[PDB]
Amino acid sequence: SKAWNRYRLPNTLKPDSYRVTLRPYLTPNDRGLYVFKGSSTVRFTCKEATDVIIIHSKKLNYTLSQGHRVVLRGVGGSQPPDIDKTELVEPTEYLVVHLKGSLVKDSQYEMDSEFEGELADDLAGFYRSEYMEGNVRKVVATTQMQAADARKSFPCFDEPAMKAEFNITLIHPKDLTALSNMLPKGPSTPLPEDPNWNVTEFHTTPKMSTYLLAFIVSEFDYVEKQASNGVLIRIWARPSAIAAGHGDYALNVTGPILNFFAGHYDTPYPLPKSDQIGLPDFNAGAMENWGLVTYRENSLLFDPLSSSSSNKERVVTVIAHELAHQWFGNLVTIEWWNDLWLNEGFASYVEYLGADYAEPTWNLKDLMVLNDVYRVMAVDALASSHPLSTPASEINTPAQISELFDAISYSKGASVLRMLSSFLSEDVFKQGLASYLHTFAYQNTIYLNLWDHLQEAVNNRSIQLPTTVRDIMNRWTLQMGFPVITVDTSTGTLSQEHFLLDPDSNVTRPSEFNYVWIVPITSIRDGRQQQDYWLIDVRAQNDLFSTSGNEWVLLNLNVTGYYRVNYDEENWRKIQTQLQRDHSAIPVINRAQIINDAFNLASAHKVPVTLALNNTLFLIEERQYMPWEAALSSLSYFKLMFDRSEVYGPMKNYLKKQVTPLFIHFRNNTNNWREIPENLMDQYSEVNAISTACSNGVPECEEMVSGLFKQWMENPNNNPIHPNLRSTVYCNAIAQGGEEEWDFAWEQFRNATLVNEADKLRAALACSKELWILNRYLSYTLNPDLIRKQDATSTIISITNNVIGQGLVWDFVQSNWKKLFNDSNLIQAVTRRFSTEYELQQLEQFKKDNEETGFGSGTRALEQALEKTKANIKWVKENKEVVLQWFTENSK
Amino acid sequence: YVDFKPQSGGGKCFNCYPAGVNITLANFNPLCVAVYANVGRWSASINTGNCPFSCFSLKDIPAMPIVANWAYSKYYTI
Ligand SMILES: *[C@@H]1O[C@H](CO)[C@@H](O[C@@H]2O[C@H](CO)[C@@H](O)[C@H](O)[C@H]2NC(C)=O)[C@H](O)[C@H]1NC(C)=O
Ligand SMILES: *[C@@H]1O[C@H](CO)[C@@H](O[C@@H]2O[C@H](CO)[C@@H](O)[C@H](O)[C@H]2NC(C)=O)[C@H](O)[C@H]1NC(C)=O
Ligand SMILES: *[C@@H]1O[C@H](CO)[C@@H](O)[C@H](O)[C@H]1NC(C)=O
Ligand SMILES: *[C@@H]1O[C@H](CO)[C@@H](O)[C@H](O)[C@H]1NC(C)=O
Ligand SMILES: *[C@@H]1O[C@H](CO)[C@@H](O)[C@H](O)[C@H]1NC(C)=O
Ligand SMILES: *[C@@H]1O[C@H](CO)[C@@H](O)[C@H](O)[C@H]1NC(C)=O
Ligand SMILES: *[C@@H]1O[C@H](CO)[C@@H](O)[C@H](O)[C@H]1NC(C)=O
Ligand SMILES: *[C@@H]1O[C@H](CO)[C@@H](O)[C@H](O)[C@H]1NC(C)=O
Ligand SMILES: [Zn+2]
Repeated sequence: SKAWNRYRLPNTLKPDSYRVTLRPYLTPNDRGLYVFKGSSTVRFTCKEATDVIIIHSKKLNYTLSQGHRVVLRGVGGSQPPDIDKTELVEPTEYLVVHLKGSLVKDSQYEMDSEFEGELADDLAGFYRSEYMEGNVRKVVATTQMQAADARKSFPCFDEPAMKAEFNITLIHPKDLTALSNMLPKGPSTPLPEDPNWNVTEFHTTPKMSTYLLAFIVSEFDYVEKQASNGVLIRIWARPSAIAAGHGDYALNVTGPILNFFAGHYDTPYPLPKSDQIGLPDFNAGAMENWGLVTYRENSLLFDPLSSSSSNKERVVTVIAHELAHQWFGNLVTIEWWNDLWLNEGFASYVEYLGADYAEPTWNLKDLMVLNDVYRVMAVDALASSHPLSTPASEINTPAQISELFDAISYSKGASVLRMLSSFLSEDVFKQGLASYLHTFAYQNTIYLNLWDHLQEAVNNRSIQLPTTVRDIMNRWTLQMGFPVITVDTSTGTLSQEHFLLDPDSNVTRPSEFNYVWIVPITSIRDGRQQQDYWLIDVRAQNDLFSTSGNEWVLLNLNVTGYYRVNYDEENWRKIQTQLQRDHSAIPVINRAQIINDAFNLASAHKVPVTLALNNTLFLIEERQYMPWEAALSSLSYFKLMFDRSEVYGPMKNYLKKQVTPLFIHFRNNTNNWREIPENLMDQYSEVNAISTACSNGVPECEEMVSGLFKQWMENPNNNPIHPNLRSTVYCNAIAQGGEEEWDFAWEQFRNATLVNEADKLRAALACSKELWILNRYLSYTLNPDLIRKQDATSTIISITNNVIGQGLVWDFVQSNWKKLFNDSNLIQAVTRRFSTEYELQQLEQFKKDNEETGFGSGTRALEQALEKTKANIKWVKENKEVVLQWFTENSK
Repeated sequence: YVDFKPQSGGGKCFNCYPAGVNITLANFNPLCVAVYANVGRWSASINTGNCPFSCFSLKDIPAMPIVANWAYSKYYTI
């Protein structure tokens, strides 16, 4: 009940601006530690009289000044009380300054601090990244503040609604460049006390959130180009990468996308530059720091002669995402983390507008269906999901905050925005967003502000809806989950229900809306689009959905809506007949829909599993990427459930039969793999065809991949494998080979120069079928001299994905949990195979044994795994025999 | 004879004005009547100015700019 023991800051004090000086030491001290020293002044206003200053501070040591950890000064004639004492409160990560009196309402004060912290290799706060230039160790000082690590570099009121201006100074080796949010204010100058250091001050920032600050000291090089909106774009990377041209594509796309977003939203980018910088060590994909956007090398750099088309798509989409955040996140910021989707869902959606602009021939917007909608529907069909906008009172600790950086906030956000754009039209949507951005520039918002401005746009355009924007979208935003819409085509009746993968699951979160939605329903009849419909009730009837004779209907054209669709068995049969007769008559996206929906309905016991399997029969003559990907993704569950059981043989025989003609088609069309298709989707289709043929035992594929890998081994410096095929060729060649292939791939990894190639080799190495090799590799994943810490868990996940690595890794996690924790995706990946009572009991015993240690940002994930495991136990029991029989009868 | 190298070495810009420049017209003090390799995307040529054709001098006379481009996108005058 003490303010310093509560996780949210008091409302008594509010900052205006800060100055911060930071000085990193890029060589170890006597203790072997890399450190930084700094100072700060915060100017703040007292809103309510208080005798305590509560400010965030994490892993900082303070140098005493005038007898205390800080110095308190007046502003404008104020006379602050004397300081009684300070304390560091570790649980809430606060510096608490207890005063001998009360502050005065509506007066300003300044607080000065001098401090030191570790420049740790922990990828959080102010940290160090390392690379090699030849034989020379290079150490870089860099930052990652989101969500709650700005406090780890200097004391600050570290909440996104505590906006302030920042005056940054970096003290750095005279030979190294200092970068921050703004451009340098004048030239760097030698430090007077020691001319081996230069002092670089930066211009004052805009009013902004603490989580967007960035401080980087390095000797990176860069390329640069002024964008057509006058913004300076720079691409920064290790000197060898810049000289090799690996930043050129980012320079090609960054400025044009930025100008596109500024025009599209009628809202200028206000800063003089937008730096893009690629770090050798970085936890997430990137971070949208205002003026200094950081990236993994694998999300920013690109080599046209060795990087894949998938790598290029990742680069352009990640750049588009980070640039989208300049509007949705930086200029306008969430009031609190509970509304995180307002940043990430928009960025997750708007990235497609930007990337499609940069690469208009790729048709990326379509991929939103697979990569976002169906990605998130998996977890959002669980009882342990969470609403798009969680109640603010539930999100308090850093762990709860970092838990929300999940599939809901990113992908459901994007899906719901896709749906909103579809039923409003994108033009009306962006008009309303422009109004939102103009009104709330440099301020903070909640979801209701968005609804109000979208309603203003709807009214301006005279769009007619069944009710207000607020009442429609609250259904999609304030309660979890999504509906399945069930159509009875005999009568044209529709109904909706909350879609749950397990009917037996225990939904404990109440909804004031009773898990009923207002649903925009599009539809086609025999390939012709029908009038749009609004489903407002639990059930309704409309002749739009009644059929007679040979007619079929489909709902959710191009899957613009965030819902699943079921039909009566007769309509399903008509659809299957259409797929056999002429599958091109159904839009490709709706074919993906038919497959994914049918498989999920089967999991939920709403359709027979044989119906979903029958929906895959036509794939033997499907050449499009998207329906195959939807099938393979759905069948991934079958693989996880059955790849340690008698069903796997028959399953592989079936996939082999279904994929062989496509494989032969690509073999011919590619001139025996000499070329790749022009169209991106066809390139992805080719890669999936190869991966499927090899994974399921097509002898021509095994021969092709082993031959190509051997040819590379015979000419290591002349890689003959097209980048698009390298991931699958490496994995299957390692699986087909032995110690010699593995050691070759490992040596290629250690000496690698491009991070894309390293990533592919590192994933491929987990495909060894030899347990001893997997164990040795597991031992390598934990040594930062061998595998960068940023990649440790990813590599462990690759190992757990190998059927032979499942038990190895699960046992490792049980044996090493304490060490792992004290030194989320891993739990999800390691547990998804679980389908036995034994494994469930192991998971529960693991929970019991580690309840005190806790699971941090993986807590929810453990609950979800338990739910899935229980469902998996039941699903296998119900389906294992029937599925075996189906595969047996269909694999011939 | 002309030679130049792209800026690099740390903190420098690879696609900006070249670091090293050497425009040496032999027999100059106004004289009267390519060394740089393909270092990346960098190329260079001579361009016309006020004179119609494609007494010479590097100093001002009471001209022809030497252009150096990067990927045919960023151009720089010497
Ligand atoms: C950060 O820098 C700005 C710019 O100098 C400071 O704002 C100035 O503050 C003084 C003192 O009140 C005023 O007289 C100036 O007019 C202000 N200038 C501008 C452009 O606003 C700001 O105080 C600095 N913040 C800190 C914490 O030092
Ligand atoms: C639904 O998706 C399909 C496929 O993405 C769209 O069809 C494309 O439309 C564009 C625009 O005219 C054409 O250039 C393409 O050639 C079409 N693709 C095919 C395979 O024919 C369709 O327009 C989308 N419709 C809606 C309402 O979203
Ligand atoms: C901060 O103080 C603690 C305890 O005295 C010490 O262990 C740690 O090394 C210090 N950190 C720095 C960067 O000096
Ligand atoms: C540091 O300052 C000195 C002072 O002249 C200057 O020569 C040097 O170029 C500066 N370093 C950087 C990286 O700007
Ligand atoms: C991007 O690079 C390509 C070269 O492949 C060039 O044609 C194009 O003009 C560049 N984009 C811009 C905006 O200059
Ligand atoms: C599960 O449901 C029962 C009643 O159906 C309820 O008492 C219980 O609280 C639910 N589970 C949780 C964790 O609340
Ligand atoms: C579709 O599944 C049904 C059982 O649900 C089965 O009788 C039928 O044979 C399957 N379709 C084909 C073409 O075999
Ligand atoms: C290169 O420049 C230097 C001075 O910068 C000069 O002494 C030398 O003669 C030049 N060399 C050539 C080949 O022009
Ligand atoms: Zn983001």
